[PDB]
Order: sequence, then structure tokens, then C-alpha cells
Amino acid sequence: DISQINASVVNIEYEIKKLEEVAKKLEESLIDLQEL
Amino acid sequence: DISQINASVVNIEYEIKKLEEVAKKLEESLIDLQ
Amino acid sequence: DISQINASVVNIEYEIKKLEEVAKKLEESLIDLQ
Amino acid sequence: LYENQKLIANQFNSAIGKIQDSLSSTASALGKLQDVVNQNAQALNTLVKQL
Amino acid sequence: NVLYENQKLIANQFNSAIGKIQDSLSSTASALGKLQDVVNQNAQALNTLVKQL
Amino acid sequence: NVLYENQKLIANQFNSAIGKIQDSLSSTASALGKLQDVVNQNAQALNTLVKQ
Repeated sequence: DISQINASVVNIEYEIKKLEEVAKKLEESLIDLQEL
Repeated sequence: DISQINASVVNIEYEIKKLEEVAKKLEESLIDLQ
Repeated sequence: DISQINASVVNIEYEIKKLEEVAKKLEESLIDLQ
Repeated sequence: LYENQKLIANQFNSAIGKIQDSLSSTASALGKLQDVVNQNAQALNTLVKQL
Repeated sequence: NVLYENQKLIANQFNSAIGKIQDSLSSTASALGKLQDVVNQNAQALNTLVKQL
Repeated sequence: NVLYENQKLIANQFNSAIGKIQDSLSSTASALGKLQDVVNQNAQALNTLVKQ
């Protein structure tokens, strides 16, 4: 039957959100050395 | 015209497998000075 | 009716090119001292 | 052993900034692919709706 | 002290950075995997449609 | 003694991690490029089928 054809949808919003979140949190790893 | 149209499939299984391997390989680059 | 059907096309060449130039510019960040 | 410490920190921070940009471009590209793939998925479903 | 405390700061910052980079790779692989499966499912649908039409 | 030795080892662990990150970026751009191609091909195939 031609009515048995259906196109699937994708949802990768959580992965995208995690990428942007990691990008922001990487600034917390920036090194600021203590001068002597 | 019709019956000659074709939709291609994609294959990125190698790139996906590479990303998952680099993730675990970075574990060896961790530092734990004594 | 079906004449109005229209499929969009992607354009991520900027992002693709950005990932491979940052991969090259990351070479310039390797440490070299003694 | 401190002259290299200043070098390691500056090279590290520069690498982080570049990695931030790469992650932003990855998220942007994935967001664009998701939209079109779903916008092309409904164009096919509605095509079955008119046939 | 300084040269010492400074030395184990770079390590903790490097590790935490690597830790969250590993998470970004995992998210990318998952996202690429989901897009592959959906694109190929819609590709087979397009072929099956024109095949039976 | 233990500082210079550790002041040179973190440079190796950092450089090794950079190399790994580089390869992940190249794989990511490679996968995104192949996804863009197949999506656009299957899209113009849909337009051609609508054109008929």
C-alpha cells in the first residue's frame, strides 16, 4: 500500500544543547597563573 | 523521467566510530602528577 | 496541489570549513620548549 | 621551572578559545541539518497526503 | 609553593577541560548517529514510493 | 627535580590531547559534509518527483 509510507522525524535538541553548554563551561578551565 | 529517481543513503559509521574512540583515547592524556 | 511541494536544502559549508581550519590552527597551539 | 609555566598557560587558553568556536560551529551545523531533514520529511508525508 | 601550587592548578584545569571535551564528542556522535538513521529511513521511503508509483 | 620533570610531562599530555582533538574535528567535518550531500540529493530528488 502507498499509505504505509511514512517519513521519520529526528530530535537532536538535547545533544545540541549540550554542545552549547560545554562551549560555555570551557571558560571555567582557562588558566590564570599566580605570579611570584 | 519517473522510475529513474533515486534517493541516496549516507554512511558515516567510520566517523562516528572515530569520535567515540577519540573520546576514550583522551582518557590516557589525563594528568595525575605524583 | 502537488506543485506547491518544496524541499529545502542545507548549507553548512561555513561550519564545515570552520571545523577544519580550527583543526589546522590548533597546530599552532602545541607547546615547544626545553 | 617557571618560564614554561607562563607558556603552557597561554597556549592552553588559546587552544580553549579555538575549541569553543569549533563546538559552536558543530551545534550550528547540527541544528541546520535537523531543520531541513524534518522540513523534507513533512514534504514527503504531505506528498502521500495528496496521493 | 607558587611554582608548586601553580603546577597542580594547570593539571586540574587541563583535566576538567578534557573531561567536558569528552562529553562534547559523545553528544556529537549521538547526534550524527540519529541523523544518519533518519536520513536513510527517509531515503528508503522516497525510493519505495517511486518504486510502487 | 620533580617540577621540571612534571613541567615537561604536562606539555606531552597536552600535545597528545591536541592531536586527538584535531582528528575528532576532521571526522566531524567529514561526517557533516557527507550528511549535507545526501540530504541535498534526496531533496532535489523530491523536487524532481514533484516536478512530474
